[PDB]
Amino acid sequence: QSARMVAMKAATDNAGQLIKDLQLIYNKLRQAAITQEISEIVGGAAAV
Amino acid sequence: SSGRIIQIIGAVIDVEFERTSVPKIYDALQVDGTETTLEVQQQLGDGVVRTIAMGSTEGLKRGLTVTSTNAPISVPVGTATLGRIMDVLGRPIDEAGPVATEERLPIHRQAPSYAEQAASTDLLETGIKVIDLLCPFAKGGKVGLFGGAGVGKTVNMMELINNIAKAHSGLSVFAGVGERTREGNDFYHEMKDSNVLDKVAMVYGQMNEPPGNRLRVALTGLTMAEYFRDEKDENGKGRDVLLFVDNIYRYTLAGTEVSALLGRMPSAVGYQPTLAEEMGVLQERITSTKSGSITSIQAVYVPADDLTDPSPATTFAHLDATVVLSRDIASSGIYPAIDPLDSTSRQLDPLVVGQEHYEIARAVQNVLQRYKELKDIIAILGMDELAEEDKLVVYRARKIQRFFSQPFHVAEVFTGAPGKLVPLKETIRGFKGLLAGEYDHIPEQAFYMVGGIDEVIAKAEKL
Amino acid sequence: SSGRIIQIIGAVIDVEFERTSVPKIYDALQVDGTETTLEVQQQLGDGVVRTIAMGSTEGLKRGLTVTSTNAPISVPVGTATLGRIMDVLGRPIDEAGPVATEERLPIHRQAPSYAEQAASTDLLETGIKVIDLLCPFAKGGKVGLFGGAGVGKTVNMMELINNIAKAHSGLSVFAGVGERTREGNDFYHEMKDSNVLDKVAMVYGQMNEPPGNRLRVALTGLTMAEYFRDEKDENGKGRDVLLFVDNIYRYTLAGTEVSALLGRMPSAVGYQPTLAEEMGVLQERITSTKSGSITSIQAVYVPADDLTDPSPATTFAHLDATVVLSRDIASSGIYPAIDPLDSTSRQLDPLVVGQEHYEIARAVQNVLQRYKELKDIIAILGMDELAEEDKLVVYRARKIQRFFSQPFHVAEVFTGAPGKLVPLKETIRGFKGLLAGEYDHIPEQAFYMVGGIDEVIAKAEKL
Amino acid sequence: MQQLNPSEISALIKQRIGDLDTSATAKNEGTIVMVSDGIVRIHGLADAMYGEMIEFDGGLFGMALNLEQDSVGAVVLGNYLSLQEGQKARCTGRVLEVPVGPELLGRVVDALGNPIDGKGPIDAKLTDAVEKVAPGVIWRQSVDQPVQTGYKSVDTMIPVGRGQRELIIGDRQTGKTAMAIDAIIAQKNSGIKCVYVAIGQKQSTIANVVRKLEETGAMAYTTVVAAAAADPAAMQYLAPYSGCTMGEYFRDRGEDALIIYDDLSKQAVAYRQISLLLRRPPGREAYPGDVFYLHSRLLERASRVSAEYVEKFTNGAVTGKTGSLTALPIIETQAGDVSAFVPTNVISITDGQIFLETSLFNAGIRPAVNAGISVSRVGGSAQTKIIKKLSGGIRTALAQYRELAAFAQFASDLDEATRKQLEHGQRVTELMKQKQYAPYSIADQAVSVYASNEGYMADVEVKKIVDFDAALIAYFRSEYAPLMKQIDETGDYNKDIEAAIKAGIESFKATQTY
Ligand SMILES: Nc1ncnc2c1ncn2[C@@H]1O[C@H](COP(=O)(O)OP(=O)(O)OP(=O)(O)O)[C@@H](O)[C@H]1O
Ligand SMILES: Nc1ncnc2c1ncn2[C@@H]1O[C@H](COP(=O)(O)OP(=O)(O)O)[C@@H](O)[C@H]1O
Ligand SMILES: [Mg+2]
Ligand SMILES: [Mg+2]
Repeated sequence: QSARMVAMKAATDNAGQLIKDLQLIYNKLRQAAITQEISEIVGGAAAV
Repeated sequence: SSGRIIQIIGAVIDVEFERTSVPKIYDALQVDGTETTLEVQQQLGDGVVRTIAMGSTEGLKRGLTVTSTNAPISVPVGTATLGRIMDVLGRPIDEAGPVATEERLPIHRQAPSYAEQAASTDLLETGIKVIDLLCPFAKGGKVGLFGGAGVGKTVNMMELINNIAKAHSGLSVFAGVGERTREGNDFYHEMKDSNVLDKVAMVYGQMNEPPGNRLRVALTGLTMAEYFRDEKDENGKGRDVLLFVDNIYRYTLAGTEVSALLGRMPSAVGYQPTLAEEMGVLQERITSTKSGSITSIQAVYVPADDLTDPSPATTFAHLDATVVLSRDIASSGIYPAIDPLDSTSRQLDPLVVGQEHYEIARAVQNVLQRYKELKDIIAILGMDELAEEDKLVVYRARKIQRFFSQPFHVAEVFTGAPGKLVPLKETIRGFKGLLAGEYDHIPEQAFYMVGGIDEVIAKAEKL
Repeated sequence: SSGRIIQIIGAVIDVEFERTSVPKIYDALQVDGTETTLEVQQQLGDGVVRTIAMGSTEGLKRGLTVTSTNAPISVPVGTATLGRIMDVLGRPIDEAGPVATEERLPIHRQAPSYAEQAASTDLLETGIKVIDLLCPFAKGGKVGLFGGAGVGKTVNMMELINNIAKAHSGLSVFAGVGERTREGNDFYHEMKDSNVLDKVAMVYGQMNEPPGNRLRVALTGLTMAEYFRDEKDENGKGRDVLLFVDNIYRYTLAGTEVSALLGRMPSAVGYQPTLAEEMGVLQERITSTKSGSITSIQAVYVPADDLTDPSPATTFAHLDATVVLSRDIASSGIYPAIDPLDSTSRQLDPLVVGQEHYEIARAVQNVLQRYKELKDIIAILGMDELAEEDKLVVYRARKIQRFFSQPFHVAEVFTGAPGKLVPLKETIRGFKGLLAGEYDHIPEQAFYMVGGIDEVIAKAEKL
Repeated sequence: MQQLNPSEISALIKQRIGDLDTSATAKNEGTIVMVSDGIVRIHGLADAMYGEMIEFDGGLFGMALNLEQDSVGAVVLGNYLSLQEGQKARCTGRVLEVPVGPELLGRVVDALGNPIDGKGPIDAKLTDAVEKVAPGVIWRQSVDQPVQTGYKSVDTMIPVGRGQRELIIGDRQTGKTAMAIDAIIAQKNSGIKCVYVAIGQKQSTIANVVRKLEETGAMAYTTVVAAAAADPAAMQYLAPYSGCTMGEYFRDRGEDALIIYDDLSKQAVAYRQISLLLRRPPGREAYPGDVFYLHSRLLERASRVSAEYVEKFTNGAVTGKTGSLTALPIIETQAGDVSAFVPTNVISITDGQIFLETSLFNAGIRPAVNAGISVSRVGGSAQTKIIKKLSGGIRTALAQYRELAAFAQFASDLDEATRKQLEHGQRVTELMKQKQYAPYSIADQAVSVYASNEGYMADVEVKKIVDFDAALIAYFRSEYAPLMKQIDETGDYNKDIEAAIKAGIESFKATQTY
């Protein structure tokens, strides 16, 4: 029982650290995508 | 009088005219050298106009004479249209000789008024157990047929048109909207085998015709069906006509491409900025009235399997029902391959289908999602350590999935190709009996490749 | 005849010319005031064209006079250019007097014909375990060091030059392209310590230089090598040509720098659209032909350490020998930090590499692949809660990683440990012995930062 | 405010001040105006066509695609470096026609059909315009005529037949060209025609490919066009159309043919660059939207057609045969991002697709086809009766394997039917690898998979099953050579067939004890 609690606590810790990882990933990827379509728009508007 | 070419850019055509007389939008423009034709897009002042060519671009030099028509395109409609395959210009392309009737009507028209709309909602049914159970429809509906990667959806649409033809003279026509040719060719072949041409006419957008042609074949078929339903016969009564679209997404993409060259910025995502207007124009022009019912089925393929781009959302803004499939269940030896968990019909209500039908659907879906939530324990622990609780549910889910089997009257030929179309009453009776566990003592194979409870029980006696 | 300056933007210039005299697209244009020179790029027409400058853009006003040479950029060529340090103009920077020979050659030329390529089928042993194992070389091939900023693109090259230089005997050329001056000068002095200094020639086009200078910098050295390959030995042919590229990414970057000022459009990221064709033009004049053999090494900086960037992607279409670096491997302190997986070689042929080489390599990659896959779960779960064979393979792969870690003969500069040169036989035997598990009882530390397997034995028994 | 036009040279202006007549010598020849990057603007020749060929004072050729109000933009075909303004050009009254005919089997030439082998001028008697419309649906025929690839999964899980549309997509160094030329290898006995299109690569690649073909002697019924990377983007943009014209030549003679592409993606990028230079509006990813239309209109040329069109082309000279022609486009993945615009467009077109995975090839698989996703919407209707019959069992075995693979990380907790499915599926995963340049007969993979279904692999260690199979093959080669002769002859299936096969399978076990 004790060792199961320890292992599950460790699983919780791993999940939390990965969670932080995923927020950072989402933030950067969203920024990059947004900037990308902005670039497309500004390129397009320059045409006509 | 007449105009001359002043600029050619891809599909964009520009012609000068006398300011005394300038053709108006959507009117026909006859090339005086060839049979290629044009329509009006933007009146550019001083006799200048931006236009698009209905046919190949080759053969055209600046300052070349082109005559006007002062009228949009009127393409022929009538009984003579049946069994005829013609261009976007309403001219026979199937080598079936010249058309017969002169009843031709301008392609572009208005939107139906609010008052004139049909004020009710009558159930539309297929006779197929899985569909009518999960996606019942309303006479005048519009259903999306998503994806397609395990078997030909065309088989299913042919089944539907079998249902319609054997059902009524409520007409139906499919239009090739970005169809890859083999579909249309073979399709045609089984059509003339079934000899259903006396109920259908045909047009192809072939990904090769000018984008305007492939963009306006939609309006072409729309107008044809519009008349044909609105053609009241012997009763002051119109039929219930169904139309089929190879892919509206092809139309959307075509319009998206063409929009920019008009000097128009694209949508935010890059699509045509005018997708919604034209799309909804189509949709409201697809509506049952007090004069017959207008309904359509649209085989849609989601780009990149993402539903967040504007096009699928716009479809949902009109999708009366959503039918998705899976290659896996098709590989499960299942004819429909219908998604019983992510295909829905808006008209799925204890009123429109009745409370009993609604709740039976509820019960079936609950059994199925219980099975899927069971699959984890099923795989991990096996089948034994789980007590008989929910094991009857597993049996029910499996025998329901196998019960989903309707031998199609055209099915790649495994069961003699029969048309089941068992009445919904028998279907619901059998399904509720299965949910109850009345025949939970009978193998799923008894439900496999069979229709009614008579069929299931006779199969169980056989196996 | 002469021209006059009419506009100045950045580093791109435009000039007025007499209707009679419009120089060809590639000519030297001397500033009639200074030493500054110009190359034509665009025929802007109407007696006016566009050009760039080589050297400082300052001290330049409008209306000032410029002549034409009626000759493109043709630079001194021949062995009298060896052991010398030239500018982008091929002029001495070492201040060792003007070059001796008088032969000139235009920097521009078409690619050699298809009927002239050669089958570079000659291997090479270097002494670096990962390289000679995973990337067999063809004497005459293209060798690129895919890597980010500070991954060891220069170091990996210096050590190879050491080994390659000492293992070779004949022609060799270097061309500094847009890099730190300090490293270049240090390399020059190191070469001066050697004596093949004579055998080689120096030219530096560095980051400090204006982008106009930064652009057509490789042309010089590549043309040099092309000559020397075509420069046939009496009663013989050209010699083995040693070529070394220093961040062609700099050339790409300059092309990006100039495109907008060129009236050009912005690629999907912002590059010049013409980047692909210019890269191909560049690469195609680089080949070992029926005449002579040309061995080329490429420094490949990777922007933001991304592969999916257009430029690396195009680059793979050019490199038979691909070597890629990683940041995380260096983050682990492993020097060098070359990734086993992506770096590949078309010389990896069982009929070429010998059966055992091929199969041992394949097994190694397989082991690493499973280890990388299981990294996720082992990060999530406890390492202990896994199958025993899984854990065994994990330790195997980790010891493999360590066994790759090698000291290099120039790397002792930041460490002090003496570099190694490991014969391929030792490598093969040691890796096979590891894959045999002959060492599962051996601490993993015994493999870190080592050379041959005997060194591993000594380290382990020491430990 | 309007900006400058490429027509405002004071020379022209003064001419207009002088006179307003003699319009460009009746537009018979223009004059150079703007020159940059293979793109030239010219004044005059308003009579010419979009797509009309143009001669030049340099004795060169080019293709204008922009008929402005008063100017025309044109692209070079060869090297434009030898040009200057003030020169002139003339309309040829014609569009590109490339030589057509079966005089090039074992011959490689340029995008304009020019001898690059250096084996003398190519003999030619017939030419066709490069741009041609697709035939009419009235002229088609249902596709059921088989095609072979010699691959375990492919020739079984992904049927290929004459006239279809199939994509192979993957990353660099995955076997893209390995499979294509392998099919070319597969045609050695099929006795049909096939042609390859080079697309913007290094010549050395082409030379090595050609050398391997000659090693196989495949470049005896074969023709290939070269579009090197250094080549002008014009040729690199056009050549595939010329190849399709080549193929259609034979299809209009009612013979079986194949055309193969090398990453049309490069071609698309080049075209985007070009069209950009036309000052044309850039859409998503800067591509003009028409790119889909441009590709599709090229790809629909491939088909299987009615015999009726055959005789009408021959004027009834030949009628017993039917025209067909198949193709394989090639697209690269970018980190396998299938949602990428261009390949997404491609998918909307083909009859199916083939996916490869790098984590399979590095695992030693070649080609490591991703069977999980790759499909052939045509179906086994173009596959032989026997192979189509055997297909379903393997299909469902792999289905089960991939389905239960979620918990495959530990086989210690499941029931034992799961273990049986695991072992059978992993064994079927085995037997899938294949060496390159090895034209596996239908008999080969047929008996292999049959023995698989007969547990005859379910009784031998998976590590050796490859040697198992190779032995089985050679064993049969020694003994049952007439049997496999019949097998690869027919493609049907019978019960004496199965008995002798099974008897033969027993014999190998009895004769050699694998
Ligand atoms: N069945 C096979 N067995 C072993 N090796 C194979 C097999 N098929 C292909 N290969 C190898 O794959 C290597 C790389 O693939 P290949 O060069 O044939 O074409 P590709 O996938 O288009 O890659 P690229 O053009 O980028 O180099 C080749 O050197 C070839 O020997
Ligand atoms: N062979 C090596 N082994 C260990 N550390 C090294 C090695 N080479 C370089 N380092 C360190 O890594 C740094 C980066 O090397 P370098 O080749 O100059 O990178 P860049 O790609 O930016 O030119 C070096 O300055 C040195 O400190
Ligand atoms: Mg660096
Ligand atoms: Mg390739």
